[PDB]
Amino acid sequence: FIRREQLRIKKEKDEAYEKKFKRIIAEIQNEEGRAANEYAREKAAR
Amino acid sequence: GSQLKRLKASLREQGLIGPQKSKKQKRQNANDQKAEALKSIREQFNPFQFKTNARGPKFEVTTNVIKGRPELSRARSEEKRRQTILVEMQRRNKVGGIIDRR
Amino acid sequence: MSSLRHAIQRRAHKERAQPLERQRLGILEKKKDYRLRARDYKKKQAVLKSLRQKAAERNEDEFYFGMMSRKGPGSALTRGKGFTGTVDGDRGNKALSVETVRLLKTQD
Amino acid sequence: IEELIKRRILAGEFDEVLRRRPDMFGNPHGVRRGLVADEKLRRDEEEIKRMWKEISAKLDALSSWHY
Amino acid sequence: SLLPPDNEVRRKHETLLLDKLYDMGILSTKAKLSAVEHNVTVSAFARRRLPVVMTRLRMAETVQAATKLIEQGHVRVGVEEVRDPAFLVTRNMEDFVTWTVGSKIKQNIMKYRDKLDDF
Amino acid sequence: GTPWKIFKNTAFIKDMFNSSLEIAKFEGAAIRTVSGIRGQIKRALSKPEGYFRATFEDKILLSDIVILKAWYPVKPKQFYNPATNLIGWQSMRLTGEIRRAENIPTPQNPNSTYRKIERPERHFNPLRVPKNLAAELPFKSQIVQT
Amino acid sequence: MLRKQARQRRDYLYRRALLLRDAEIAEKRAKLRAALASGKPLDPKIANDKELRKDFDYDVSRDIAKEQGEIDIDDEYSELSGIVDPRVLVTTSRDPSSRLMAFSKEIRLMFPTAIRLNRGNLILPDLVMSAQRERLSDIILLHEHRGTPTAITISHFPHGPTLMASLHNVVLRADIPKSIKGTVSESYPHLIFEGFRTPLGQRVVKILKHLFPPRDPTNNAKSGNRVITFVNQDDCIEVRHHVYVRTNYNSVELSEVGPRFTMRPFSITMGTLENKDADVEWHLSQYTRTGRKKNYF
RNA sequence: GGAGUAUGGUCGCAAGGCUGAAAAAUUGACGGAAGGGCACCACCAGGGGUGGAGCCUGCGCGCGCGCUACACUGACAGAGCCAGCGAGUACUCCCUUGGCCGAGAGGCCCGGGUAAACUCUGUCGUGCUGAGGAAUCCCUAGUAAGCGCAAGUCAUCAGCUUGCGUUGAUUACGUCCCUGCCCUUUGUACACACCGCCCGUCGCUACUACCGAU
Repeated sequence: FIRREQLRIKKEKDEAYEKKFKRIIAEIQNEEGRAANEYAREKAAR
Repeated sequence: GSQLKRLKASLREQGLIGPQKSKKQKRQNANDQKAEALKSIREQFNPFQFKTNARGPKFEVTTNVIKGRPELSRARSEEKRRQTILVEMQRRNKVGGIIDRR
Repeated sequence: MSSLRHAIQRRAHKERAQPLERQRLGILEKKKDYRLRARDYKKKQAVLKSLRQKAAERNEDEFYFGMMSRKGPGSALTRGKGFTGTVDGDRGNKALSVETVRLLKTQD
Repeated sequence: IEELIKRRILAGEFDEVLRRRPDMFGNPHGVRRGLVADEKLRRDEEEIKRMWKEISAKLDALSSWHY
Repeated sequence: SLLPPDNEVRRKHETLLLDKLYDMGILSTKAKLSAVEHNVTVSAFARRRLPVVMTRLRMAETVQAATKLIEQGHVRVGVEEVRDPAFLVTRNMEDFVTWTVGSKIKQNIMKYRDKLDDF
Repeated sequence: GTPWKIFKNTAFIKDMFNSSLEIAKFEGAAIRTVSGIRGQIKRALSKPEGYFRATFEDKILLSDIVILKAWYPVKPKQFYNPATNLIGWQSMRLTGEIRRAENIPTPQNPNSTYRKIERPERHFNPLRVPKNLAAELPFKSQIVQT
Repeated sequence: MLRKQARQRRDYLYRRALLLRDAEIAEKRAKLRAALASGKPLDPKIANDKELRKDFDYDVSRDIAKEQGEIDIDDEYSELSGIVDPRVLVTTSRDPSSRLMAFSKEIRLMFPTAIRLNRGNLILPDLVMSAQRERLSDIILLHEHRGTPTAITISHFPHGPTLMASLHNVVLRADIPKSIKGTVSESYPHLIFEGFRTPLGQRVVKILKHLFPPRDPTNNAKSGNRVITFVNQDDCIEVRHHVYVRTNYNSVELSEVGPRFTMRPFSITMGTLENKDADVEWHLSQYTRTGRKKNYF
């Protein structure tokens, strides 16, 4: 019983894990690169 | 005999499966059980719910067949193993409880 | 980077020797020695497997010219105690005929 | 298990193979062995069947009839 | 190829040609009209003449030994003998090629592997 | 642990436990001998009271050290001394000071102390081919060794 | 004969590797046809591929029939599918025990044109050559631990796969007394596959499905009182085989008759039974890192 | 900038409770009697387990599946004679008294706890020195039993599992009479040939007329 429970816990944990981090990485990349390309267009204007 | 044939016969003895009867026939039946008998039917005819010795008794004593239920044992053992071991694993290191004398 | 690492940071580790309650049974196969034993076993077993494909896909009526000029392996049946299925050859020396032998004898 | 068995036999649909008719190709329609422009396309297909019979004989009787 | 692609009789001729050639011994696939288009080969017919197929099936060594051998006639094909070194060999027959009733080539084989039994 | 007998892929292990009760706690579990072989503890072994059966990738050698990675939970203590420096206070001493104080050595294990090793330049046996194969195999690849 | 089977084996492998190369090419080919169909632009390389265009105009239509589902792909199986009532034999390991031989008997009775043999003291490659000499279409070795079954080897001739699979959670016929159980109803059953969704899944589905006689295609739904059910969760192929009686069109009454297997399959060797020169098509990979967690099937 | 290919953020819809767990059908439903085929879950002939004592895995103190003991099938002694799987710098039965050499960690030394079978020849003569009932289950040509020797194949298996060689039988090898199971009484290719419209209860559909309320 320990075996089936522990390993089910590992599975659920890893799924939540990689989901959480791909969320945060995508949001952060979008924001920082968003304003970065904005600064690119602004400096490129002059 | 076959499982198929014996079960068809039995459910015909109950009358659940037979030919299409008539209106006056249903009148006669209303003129003149089934649930617990069908419980026994499904019990008898899904017999790989459980385990049985094929011999019978080694000695026949008279003084006045299911010797077990594997699925029920796995079920109840699952319930007990959950209600103890899982909550131990979840409160591995939990300090503090309520002590109640009454 | 590669100057974002301190000196004691790159100070890496040192293997742990065989315990000296045991050493009469052989050195301790750590990782690299395991890899070596693996790759040897691997290339040998794949050689063995390819040979097995050949020996299950022989044809009995091949024909060459070697078979007109070598011995054959055969079996224990005709060869005896002393049979691996090697095809022998010569070792180098032949039936050296009489006249030259006389010449040898005179010289000796 | 038991309910999905029940489910499939109820809405009875079976993944299992059926007996295909043994020679579906040349006899796709299958009448009994018993008593009974698009025209340019048809001319072309007739000529193709011609060339096919030609090549059939030529090939098989090139290879001595083991085919 | 000229036929339109939706034609049932076209697909039937496709499978026809590919099945008959794949059981002939020229081709390699059973799927590509392209393979018919620039794979079919007089060297493929040459590769299916009975000299080279006994070479690949490893009767003799090369096609000299094979061809001379067949001229003096040592290769049965199933039951018949062989005189005429262009007996084309289909994929079905490339197994039942073998040596004749008792020849010295058979006895070369058997004298070497030491199963030589004069009976 | 320590290997007792070593068949090809499975293996027995000797001096690790005492009781197959403990092994039947340790069923189905994970075991990673030094070299790099992940593997599985399957099932207790009957007659030697302390031996147990695993399955590994390739044979662990007889000279290996079978380990079991366990993670054991621990508990700090509950001692606490406020330092009453305006009253006077007892400090618990330093442990180097303790061994200096009552003349007891700073322990060590000669098995534990790092050393360098002197390996040999590892060569191998030649290939061997079974004599079945030696008498069956086709011509052009028939082995020739005088 | 053995020649011509072995030559067909290697031929089939050669066509497979050719299928690999031409499939990688045809990945570029298929992109054209629908692009012609929808007029949308493509990658200009694939556009400016000359041999692709020539070979395209020659060989569109087989891809069309692929889309249609008309054609029968190459494998071990799809030569003679709904023609030969596939003969299946069973034989256990070297020295069977009582319960084992009874369970092999039962599984002979579960697959319906199955004949049983007893193995005695008889040699494994000669069993294979003899079954090949009778032109079978199956072979099933079933091993035992201590009066209980272990491992089924659904191997399928002339040169297809051997699914060697451990069984778990098996209980037989011959424990339940002959009064309660009945003699088996031997009819050509139906077959129902629950949950298979990966291409490896359908590969295993194929090698199970051709262990069954081709049900006559007229009234497949109504006739037949016998069904067999394979179903998987956590890669675990589990089978229950039930004779039903159908009291209504809103209620059907089952009867558990065939045994209870839950097999986990650990190898599909693309090579027949003994052939230790095996082309390992798949295996249960323990021992790797996330091969415990992730799911095939 | 165009084209795809993704990754997650944002918004709309799906996301309003006449509610309160437990058919279709001209084809449909169930049977029965005749006719064949089949079957070691059938007959007939035979064999052989398990089930007796013990060991013990597994399954739920019980249980079977294996293994072992059980006396003429004797012992002991000599002599004589044949196999198949078999090769990873690799495999070890422990744990201890002493002593050696080791300022110390050890290593030594001595103790304690390429078959089985078969055949032949002689020496003895049944002696706590007893081959598993009812029951059941299996089995028809290299099939059953007996014997060993090996390997330990990711999964299962050492309380064993699996290979492979050796010695190789009785008794059937007919039959559908018991129990059965399947399927014929539709369709499915035509000859010379033969047979000659099974049966039941109902259902459903069309029509006929009735009955009586409102």
